[PDB]
Amino acid sequence: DVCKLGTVTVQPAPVIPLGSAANISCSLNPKELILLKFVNDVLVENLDHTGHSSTFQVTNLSLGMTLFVCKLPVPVCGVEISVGVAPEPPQNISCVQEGENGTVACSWNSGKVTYLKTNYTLQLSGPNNLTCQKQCFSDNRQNCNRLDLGINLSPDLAESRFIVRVTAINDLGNSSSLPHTFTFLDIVIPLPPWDIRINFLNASGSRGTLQWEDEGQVVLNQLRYQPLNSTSWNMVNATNAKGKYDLRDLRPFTEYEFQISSKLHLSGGSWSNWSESLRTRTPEEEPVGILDIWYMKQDIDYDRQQISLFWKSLNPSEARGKILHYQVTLQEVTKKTTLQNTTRHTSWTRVIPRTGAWTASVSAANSKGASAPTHINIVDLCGTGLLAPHQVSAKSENMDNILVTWQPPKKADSAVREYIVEWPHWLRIPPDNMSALISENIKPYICYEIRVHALSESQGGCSSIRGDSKHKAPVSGPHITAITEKKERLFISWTHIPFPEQRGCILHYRIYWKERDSTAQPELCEIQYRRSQNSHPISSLQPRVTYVLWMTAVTAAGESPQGNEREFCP
Amino acid sequence: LGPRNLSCYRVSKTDYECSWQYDGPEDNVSHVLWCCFVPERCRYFSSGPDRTVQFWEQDGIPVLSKVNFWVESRLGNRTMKSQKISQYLYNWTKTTPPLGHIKVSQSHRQLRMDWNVSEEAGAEVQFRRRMPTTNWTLGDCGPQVNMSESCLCPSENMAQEIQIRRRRRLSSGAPGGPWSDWSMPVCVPPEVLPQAKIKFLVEPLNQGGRRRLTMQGQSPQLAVPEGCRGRPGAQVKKHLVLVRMLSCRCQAQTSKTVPLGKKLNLSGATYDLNVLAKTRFGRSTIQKWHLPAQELTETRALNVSVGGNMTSMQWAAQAPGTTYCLEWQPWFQHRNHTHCTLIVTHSWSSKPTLEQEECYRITVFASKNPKNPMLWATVLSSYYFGGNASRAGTPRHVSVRNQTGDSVSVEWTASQLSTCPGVLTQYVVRCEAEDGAWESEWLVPPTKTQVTLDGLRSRVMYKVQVRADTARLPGAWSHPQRFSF
Amino acid sequence: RCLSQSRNLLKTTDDMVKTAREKLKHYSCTDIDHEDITRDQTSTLKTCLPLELHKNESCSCLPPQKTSLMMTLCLGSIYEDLKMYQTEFQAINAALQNHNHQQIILDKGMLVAIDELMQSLNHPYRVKMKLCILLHAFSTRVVTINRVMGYLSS
Amino acid sequence: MWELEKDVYVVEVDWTPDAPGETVNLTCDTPEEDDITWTSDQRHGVIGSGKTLTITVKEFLDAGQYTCHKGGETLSHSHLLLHKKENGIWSTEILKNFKNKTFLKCEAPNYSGRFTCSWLVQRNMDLKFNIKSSSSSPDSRAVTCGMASLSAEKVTLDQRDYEKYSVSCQEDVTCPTAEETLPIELALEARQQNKYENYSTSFFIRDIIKPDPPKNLQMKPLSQVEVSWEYPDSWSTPHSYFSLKFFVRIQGAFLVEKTSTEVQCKGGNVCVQAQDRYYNSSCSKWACVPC
Ligand SMILES: *[C@@H]1O[C@H](CO)[C@@H](O[C@@H]2O[C@H](CO)[C@@H](O[C@@H]3O[C@H](CO)[C@@H](O)[C@H](O)[C@@H]3O)[C@H](O)[C@H]2NC(C)=O)[C@H](O)[C@H]1NC(C)=O
Ligand SMILES: *[C@@H]1O[C@H](CO)[C@@H](O[C@@H]2O[C@H](CO)[C@@H](O)[C@H](O)[C@H]2NC(C)=O)[C@H](O)[C@H]1NC(C)=O
Ligand SMILES: *[C@@H]1O[C@H](CO)[C@@H](O)[C@H](O)[C@H]1NC(C)=O
Ligand SMILES: *[C@@H]1O[C@H](CO)[C@@H](O)[C@H](O)[C@H]1NC(C)=O
Ligand SMILES: *[C@@H]1O[C@H](CO)[C@@H](O)[C@H](O)[C@H]1NC(C)=O
Repeated sequence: DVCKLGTVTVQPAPVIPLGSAANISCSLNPKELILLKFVNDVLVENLDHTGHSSTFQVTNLSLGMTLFVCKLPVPVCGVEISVGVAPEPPQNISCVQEGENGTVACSWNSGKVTYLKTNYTLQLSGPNNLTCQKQCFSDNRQNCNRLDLGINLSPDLAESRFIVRVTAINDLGNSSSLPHTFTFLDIVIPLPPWDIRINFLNASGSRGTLQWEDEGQVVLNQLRYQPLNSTSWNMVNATNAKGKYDLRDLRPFTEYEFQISSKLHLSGGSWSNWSESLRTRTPEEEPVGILDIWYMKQDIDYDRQQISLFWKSLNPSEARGKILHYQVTLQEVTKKTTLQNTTRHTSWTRVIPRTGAWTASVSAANSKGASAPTHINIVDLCGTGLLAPHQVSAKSENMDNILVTWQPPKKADSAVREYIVEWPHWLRIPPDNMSALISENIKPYICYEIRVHALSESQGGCSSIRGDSKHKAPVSGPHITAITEKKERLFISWTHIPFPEQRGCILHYRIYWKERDSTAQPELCEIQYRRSQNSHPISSLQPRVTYVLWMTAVTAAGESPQGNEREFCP
Repeated sequence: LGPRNLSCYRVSKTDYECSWQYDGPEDNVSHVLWCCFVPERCRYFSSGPDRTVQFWEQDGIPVLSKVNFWVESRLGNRTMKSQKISQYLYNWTKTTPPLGHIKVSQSHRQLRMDWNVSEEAGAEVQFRRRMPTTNWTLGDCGPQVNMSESCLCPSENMAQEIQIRRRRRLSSGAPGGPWSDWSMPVCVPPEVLPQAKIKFLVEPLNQGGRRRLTMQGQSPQLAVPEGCRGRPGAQVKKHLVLVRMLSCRCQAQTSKTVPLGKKLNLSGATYDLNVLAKTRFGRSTIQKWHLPAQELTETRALNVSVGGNMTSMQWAAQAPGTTYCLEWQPWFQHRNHTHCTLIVTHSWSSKPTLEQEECYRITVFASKNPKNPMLWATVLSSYYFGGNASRAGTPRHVSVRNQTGDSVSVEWTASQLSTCPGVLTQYVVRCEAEDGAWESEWLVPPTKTQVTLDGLRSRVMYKVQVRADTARLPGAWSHPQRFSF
Repeated sequence: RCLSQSRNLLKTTDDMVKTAREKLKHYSCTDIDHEDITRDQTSTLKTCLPLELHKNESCSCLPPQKTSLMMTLCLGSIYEDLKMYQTEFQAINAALQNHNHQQIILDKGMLVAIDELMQSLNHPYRVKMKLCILLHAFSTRVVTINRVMGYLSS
Repeated sequence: MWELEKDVYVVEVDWTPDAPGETVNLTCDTPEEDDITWTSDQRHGVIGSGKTLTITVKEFLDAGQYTCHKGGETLSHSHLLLHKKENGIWSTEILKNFKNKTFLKCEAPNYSGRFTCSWLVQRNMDLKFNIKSSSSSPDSRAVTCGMASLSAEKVTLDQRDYEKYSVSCQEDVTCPTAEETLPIELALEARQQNKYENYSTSFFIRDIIKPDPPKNLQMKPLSQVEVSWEYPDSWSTPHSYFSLKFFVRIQGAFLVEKTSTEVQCKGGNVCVQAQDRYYNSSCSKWACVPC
């Protein structure tokens, strides 16, 4: 052979259990002796008449494969030694079938590794003389944690209860398991249905039909269907749908995820895995909402007065879907005349003779047609003051909220049946409601105007007032531009102070004047702010004495600092 | 006086040596020594002014016996002798210093010096290290284990020098022969090099979009002693630079190593400049420089065609037959997606990276050999706005403030296309009275966000609409604002 | 030709030898212990020589230009020598898989290579020690085959 | 304790301070039996009386020339050498290893049965060399080559340069072989001032080949550029049964076997090596032309 330098022998066997003892003898052919010990070909252990026959005892062999070599430095000989354990009795057997067309698959726990070549046998027995057997080789690289037997018995015969066995053989000690009993019904898992497709019916996004192809003997199916609005997925069951279902009452214009699973029998078979997700778009549905249309009445002339038409659609019940076309149409009430136009934007203008009343209608034309023609009667912007309510009030307890409370009109509150409010942008309020809550499209630190029209067929009342949600002290005040003296009266004229420094609505002005030589409190005059005024009068002062003039702009929540100074000697 | 400190010892196998020191004049003095063998027989030697007496096993010296030695110095009419000694020749042997270039490795305040020794027996190892300013300092290496021998030293921040030496000890843990002499001195360079500012040249690029770099030649000076020569411990072995062109990464990574101080040809792109110095350990420190990318003012024509599954962009190159690389990089985004191709038109599949509304940098580089940075030319890196520009061309928040009784001020915020340079041409603002008998349009430069509307009839209700216009298509009309006075 | 097969087989033998050198650090794979098994027939060392190197007469793939009456002895000797080689690599290949030891895999490179050469030309622990000594001799052998075949073909 | 050459005796002595030497008996090769005068060269005067004298050798003073003499006539003389031993390790101090820890470095230029061997001595005062094939088995390959202690170019090491002594040896075989089975084994006998040394080595001649660099280097720019070389005449014949493989290096690069490769210069010299195409033998020294 190859060991021409002698021989080596081990006792008792080349294969050894863990923790045992071995007697090793190294001999040489007639006419020092060291022993080298390895683990996984890794050197961690190291060590003439006596050399003719050397006997030694080696113990405490670590778990694995060891190389023990006798070397005189010329090698003498060697043996390769393997240690291990008998396989453990396998536990937690679990066998799985996949649908109508699928062989028997199964899995088992092999426990800890013996670091040695082992093999495993799988045995299947059952009534009407059914049996099968297969083998699997397990080593340091391949693990037999699961095996397929390759035999597909008929799933129709679900009246036989079968037995599964798994057995382990190694060089040291054979291992087995319990003959596990199993019910044919439990093993089968049907495959999820395919050809899951969408058909649109009734010309509405709320109605549809789902079609699919699956084993015809399946008696139960389940469907998951959900949009992106909520994480919860919509559950529905079906008993013998036979591949077709009809879905009613769907929320339109929404992307949906659709999934389906199967169940062959109520007390047989098993569930099914989730199918491919259908990413579907829901078609549009023609809206039935009613949109209010707002107008302004600006008078160019008595025969060519200009009428504006404004509207805003902000909800997906009147602006649902791809809206592009706006067919606007105006009627004249007193005389039979109508006008039609097409608009894509929200504001539209037209010249009309002032005589007569009007009714303005607009449509919401989406993909499948237009919505109901929404129409509003048109009366004069302001009527009599008899229907004018008491001065309207406004309160802002929040930085992004305003409540408006109106007193009822001095005559009564029954003739009018609806109030419209604008600030322009518009809201509606019934007369029964005492106040109106508005918190949208408003920005504090800007002076606003609020207006309410009491909509009546004959003559609608009007009222308005200026106010703001939140205001602070103004940044600065205006300048004393011009001073004049006439008719023993002093007129002070200024310019319109720019918007950003007031930070809200200015309430009033306080003008302080004094003589130049007085260190006492300057005399004060109060001016209530109005937009139309630009000059203010004051009475005659002391003649031949110079006077110092200045002013501040005072709001409810603050006061502007002192502005410019004026010296006048009359 | 006279001879003193007699010491005979063994220089090498088949070799022996002896030495001593003299006290007195060097004029007309002779030095003679003896040896005697107790079998009596005696031998003698003399070398005059020279002190190194060499003798070995074939001159008749007794070597396996307690051989005795005495010395006599003769000058004028006087002779004087030193102390008699007697000992064994083999023992007390001088060993060999580490012969050849000792290998050294560096670590954080560690210097490992390993070498090979001819005699396999372990020996006491000692060293002395010197500063460029101070004298030597001694240190014992301690015991080691042995085929090789190693030593440890703390790493001083500047360059140092050090000499190594040994002595063969007895097996009884006692010194045998005296100290072997120090070997050739070895220099350790600084582990960190204090780098100064090297100077570079800046210039505008030409019409072709090309730049020339000539790195200035300068090297730092290291303070090293008189004996620190012939080794990179004195000064750095070589300086070097590395250029990285991080603009056309379609091909393999192309970073170029160049000797410091020579002509290089760079383009108008972003670059990484890395000035490095290779010591005996390798890369010590680095000087880092960044070159921001630029674009020539000369804008040349580009054609696009996007939509469907095929997106293709066309131009007229200077010369075909050479491979080009094209980059489509979103300027505003964090450049999470880098898109380029290596291929006058180029066509590719449509993907959701270039169809959105934002700036796309289209970079055209001409190349023939992806190994050198000279032949990459900045043809054009232009700005594109994908998708529908009318919606991005719609102004937002048009606010109009009354200035006088005839002049009013229209102001609006900048759109997205204002943040893409070189695309917007003008703004169209429309003034129409509500009667429809008076309509006018004004053109505003894109750099102005404000205009003053004039020539207005009082007591007439007014509607204003603004647009933003690109060089290709008009913008969309904004929300009309209804103002009057 | 047989020539491409010869380079292929030489390259795969070099690869197998380098892998054996890497893996078998402590095994008898270095010292050399060079003991051939061809002592019985030695005409490979005797007949596989050039005709200009022939000085004393005492001691397909063949091109028609280089036709000789004594090169056929060399090719027959190589043929039989490689059949014995093939038979024993079948034994070591079968023996290296029966045990659990799988650290070393011997791919079929030399096996399929010598099989193609044959069809082209005509018509425990001891085991890895034997494999290494056979490969050690087989390297010098296969160099001899490639030398003589490159000579005869060109 | 044996006759190195006729009339020449060699012994081994335990070179250690605290153990005695070996006892050797010497006799005068003369039929006349009477008291005789034996004298050496290191020690003056006759140290022993009688034809048979015992000598305890412990040190090189006891080695050398021993002359048998009577009256005024030299009857005979004897040569005594020493073979030093260091604690179970044989002393090797006449020669010095190469860079590969090898005492004897031999190389063959081709498969002609001829080669050279080189070794490194430290001094040159009265040395003697002998090279022989230490053959035990009759079928072992044998050489019949002469001996030269010839000096050569003084080569250096990691210290001062030293003397290279070399021989040109040649093997002879009755009939050639396709390859060699038995290795080639050489024994060297060395002697300085009566210091005897035996050295031994074994090696195959197929693992020590260093071929020669090419002779004719032509340059044809082809645009392309091709360098042309040729295998040296100093090689086995033909060039087909034994072939060569070449490196290419410009001023870590590739290997080529065909004569003309189309590389392009980068302002640097281009050179080629010479290696056998089968074994990992020794590379030669490049002989080349820039570009
Ligand atoms: C950018 O997006 C729009 C959105 O559809 C693309 O089509 C454009 O659609 C608007 C719809 O209002 C068209 O406006 C129309 O203008 C005519 C002019 O007479 C008017 O009569 C209609 O009532 C309507 O207002 C607009 O013309 C149309 N644009 C084009 C080029 O046909 C548009 O194509 C998109 N642009 C790009 C570059 O993709
Ligand atoms: C080679 O060297 C060895 C040892 O240096 C020599 O061995 C001695 O051989 C002689 C006979 O030739 C014996 O009588 C001695 O006993 C041997 N020495 C020892 C220590 O046993 C050998 O002679 C040398 N020459 C050859 C050719 O082998
Ligand atoms: C299993 O092991 C038992 C002893 O442990 C033995 O008697 C029996 O024959 C074994 N059976 C097989 C099939 O190996
Ligand atoms: C060397 O060895 C001798 C052995 O006899 C011993 O006496 C001596 O002390 C050793 N050392 C010296 C100092 O020579
Ligand atoms: C010592 O010799 C070994 C031999 O391989 C070499 O690798 C090493 O570089 C040498 N020098 C040392 C360890 O300093």
